[PDB]
Amino acid sequence: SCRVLPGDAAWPSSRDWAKLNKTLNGHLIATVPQASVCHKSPFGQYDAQACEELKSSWDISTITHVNAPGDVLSQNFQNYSCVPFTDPSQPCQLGNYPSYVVNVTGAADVQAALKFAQKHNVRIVIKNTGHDYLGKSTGKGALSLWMHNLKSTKFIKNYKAPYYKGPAAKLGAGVEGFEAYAMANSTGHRIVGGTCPTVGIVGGYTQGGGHSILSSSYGVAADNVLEWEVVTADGRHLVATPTRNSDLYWALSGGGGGTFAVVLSMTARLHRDGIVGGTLLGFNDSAVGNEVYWEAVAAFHALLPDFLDGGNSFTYSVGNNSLTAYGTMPGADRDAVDRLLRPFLDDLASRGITPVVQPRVSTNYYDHFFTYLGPAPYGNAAYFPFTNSRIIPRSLVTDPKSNAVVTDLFRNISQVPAFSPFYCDSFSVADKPHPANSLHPAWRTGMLLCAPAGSWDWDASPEEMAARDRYAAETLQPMMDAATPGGSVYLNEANHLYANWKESFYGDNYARLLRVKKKYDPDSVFYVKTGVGSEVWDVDATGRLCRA
Ligand SMILES: *Cc1cc2c(nc3c(=O)[nH]c(=O)nc-3n2C[C@H](O)[C@H](O)[C@H](O)COP(=O)(O)OP(=O)(O)OC[C@H]2O[C@@H](n3cnc4c(N)ncnc43)[C@H](O)[C@@H]2O)c(*)c1C
Ligand SMILES: *[C@@H]1O[C@H](CO)[C@@H](O[C@@H]2O[C@H](CO)[C@@H](O[C@@H]3O[C@H](CO)[C@@H](O)[C@H](O)[C@@H]3O)[C@H](O)[C@H]2NC(C)=O)[C@H](O)[C@H]1NC(C)=O
Ligand SMILES: *[C@@H]1O[C@H](CO)[C@@H](O[C@@H]2O[C@H](CO)[C@@H](O)[C@H](O)[C@H]2NC(C)=O)[C@H](O)[C@H]1NC(C)=O
Ligand SMILES: *[C@@H]1O[C@H](CO)[C@@H](O[C@@H]2O[C@H](CO)[C@@H](O)[C@H](O)[C@H]2NC(C)=O)[C@H](O)[C@H]1NC(C)=O
Ligand SMILES: *[C@@H]1O[C@H](CO)[C@@H](O)[C@H](O)[C@H]1NC(C)=O
Ligand SMILES: *[C@@H]1O[C@H](CO)[C@@H](O)[C@H](O)[C@H]1NC(C)=O
Ligand SMILES: *[C@@H]1O[C@H](CO)[C@@H](O)[C@H](O)[C@H]1NC(C)=O
Repeated sequence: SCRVLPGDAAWPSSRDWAKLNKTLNGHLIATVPQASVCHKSPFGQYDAQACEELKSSWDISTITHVNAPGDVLSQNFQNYSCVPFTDPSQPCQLGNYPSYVVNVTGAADVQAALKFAQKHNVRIVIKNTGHDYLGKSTGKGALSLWMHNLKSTKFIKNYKAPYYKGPAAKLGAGVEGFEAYAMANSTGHRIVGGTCPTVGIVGGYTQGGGHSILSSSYGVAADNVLEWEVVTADGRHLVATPTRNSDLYWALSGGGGGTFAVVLSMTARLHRDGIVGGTLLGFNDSAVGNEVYWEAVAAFHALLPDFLDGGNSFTYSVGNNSLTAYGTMPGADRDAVDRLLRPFLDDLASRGITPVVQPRVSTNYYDHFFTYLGPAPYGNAAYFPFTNSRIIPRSLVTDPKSNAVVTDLFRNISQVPAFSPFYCDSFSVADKPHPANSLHPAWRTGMLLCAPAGSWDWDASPEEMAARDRYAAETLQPMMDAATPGGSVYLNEANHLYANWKESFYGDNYARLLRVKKKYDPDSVFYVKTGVGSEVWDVDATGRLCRA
């Protein structure tokens, strides 16, 4: 009826766990949260010096945190169970963290863990980096398939398929953005990946869609997938391609992580590298007042279409008084950058704004990326646990009427100090060749992906963070939704309590996604919150998974 929890009569004995540990060649880990050094029981590992080092970067996406077996990055899902900022005498508890972690070395480890979990009625969790904003990579009382260490990279000079011919990279499931970029750069190529360097490229990133500053040139991450190597729920080690287990390939390419199969690697398109044009472009209200500022943002938005259609992108911060943008202009030299920027600069000029404009040309993509989103290799990307999103259709922006509503939404969010400023990315991803995939159609009509993100506050109460959580899901996200009809919520950047997840994340694709889910996982061994087919499991008050 329900998944077993620590404390249950039916929880596996330590002998059961040892027997799994043997099968796994010693690769079972009992979860000990990284902040156990900040507490006294039950791990008896208290260390004030090490506790203090954890504090200064805890709210950053760091390699240190990503390297922990059972930790996730979300302060909200940590949920004060074993964190560096509570009383030392407060017991270091697992809470939402999995009980045991399978340190996966290949297909056999997964097959073993799946057999064990199915024999013993244990919840499977899948964790790669722990970046998930929706907690989809933790679970109380769970055995976790920890994919972080599957780091193999393989350059394929001449991938040969009817629908793709050219360079490709086969990447293990734990390969992170910075690893993918180092690997692609060394061969004279670019790969489509996230702006946050520590993000797992093969994980929930590509599986859930995956936007990039390179998307205007090469589509979303999932568009660039050639092959998925997987283990299915019943333990079959398979390869999914457009011409083999194609329905699984379709679901995995934009249908979301952690529900269809356990991914061991992906093979993806590489693209020839070269000169990359870049800029800082910033403007504020200090000379024109706030009203002209918001009209200038409205106009900046309206001016994107031709810039994006030329293969370029803007990633930018929208504040209450200033906008700061970083431009990505692949293959553009300095004269080309200038011509590309001239419409935006003329618009600001006509509105009495003196922008901050800092154009450059990088030799390669890697250099461009880490100039703007560094430092290399890990970056410095803050973790905001109340991340929401809207994919905003081009047609909304290009009509002044509907664009006014878009602008008015951004003004409203700018008044909410925990959610301001916020980042947007801009892209054109229609009419590029890619295989059939399950990527939400709003991506094709979309021009903006904006992520209003609420920071965590270690001085605030738990009740205040819980209130911020409910605010994001039931007030801020629906306000965003209503202001942008025909758009959608990016499944990777949403709140776990957001009520309209099914329609907004998946849309009309959902029936077919559900058919694929029932084909490859008929017993629903894979569960993630807001995942395809997740409505099979209820989460009770204590956090136990029970069959709906
Ligand atoms: C934390 C963070 C996230 C970001 C950042 N920047 C992004 C950007 O510029 N563009 C984007 O499109 N997305 C950005 N994201 C979000 C990530 O795209 C999502 O948060 C992804 O879900 C991240 O995936 P991953 O790195 O794998 O993190 P996990 O929490 O480990 O997994 C998420 C999800 O996927 C399942 N899963 C992962 N790996 C597997 C394998 N191998 N097999 C099966 N299932 C897998 C997990 O179960 C979970 O459900 C910038 C920042 C700072
Ligand atoms: C942080 O930890 C607390 C536990 O201290 C979690 O609170 C629990 O949250 C769930 C869902 O919000 C509550 O379940 C609800 O129970 C009622 C019956 O009482 C049921 O009718 C509802 O449908 C729902 O399932 C639960 O009561 C609550 N428990 C307590 C003690 O507050 C919280 O979810 C954790 N936060 C995160 C982000 O993990
Ligand atoms: C599962 O098996 C391995 C057996 O080696 C355990 O890993 C060892 O853990 C001890 C601590 O007790 C360390 O001192 C060693 O470094 C590890 N062994 C080796 C050979 O390196 C692991 O702890 C076991 N886990 C569980 C949950 O039973
Ligand atoms: C998870 O498993 C991997 C592979 O068994 C471990 O990687 C080894 O770690 C040691 C350092 O402790 C290195 O000297 C070896 O070169 C690594 N082996 C391989 C094949 O990469 C990894 O340390 C384990 N991690 C945890 C947290 O248990
Ligand atoms: C990227 O690759 C080139 C050769 O392809 C190499 O010379 C250069 O050092 C690399 N850059 C970085 C920053 O690793
Ligand atoms: C606003 O823009 C002006 C002119 O570009 C610049 O000098 C100034 O530093 C900016 N102010 C803020 C607060 O960003
Ligand atoms: C902005 O705020 C007003 C007043 O609170 C509200 O009525 C309106 O719906 C909001 N506008 C948008 C575009 O969401």
